[PDB]
Amino acid sequence: SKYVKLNVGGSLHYTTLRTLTGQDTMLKAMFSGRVEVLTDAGGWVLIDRSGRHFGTILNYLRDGSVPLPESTRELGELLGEARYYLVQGLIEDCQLALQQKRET
Ligand SMILES: [Cl-]
Repeated sequence: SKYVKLNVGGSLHYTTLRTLTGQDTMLKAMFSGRVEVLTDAGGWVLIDRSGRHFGTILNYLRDGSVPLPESTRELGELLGEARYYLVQGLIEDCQLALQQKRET
């Protein structure tokens, strides 16, 4: 029940530590002391990424699955972040959803 507050490109998020370390992701690396992380005076963990889909990322780490968006752009936007945070399961789902739109 240890909590964490993240500032993802101006997007403010509150989440638990277990969620951030529940899967083998780059976020798990941050909150286990394997990579240098920057924090402001407010105690917010700063991340230089768009937080547009970050809530969706947290849902995947938390629940293990999430309903994906419909448009090819948003799937692309989500896929980009899933790749940045190294969330293997979500990247695959986004890839399958994208190839399904290509058919056709
Ligand atoms: Cl579309």
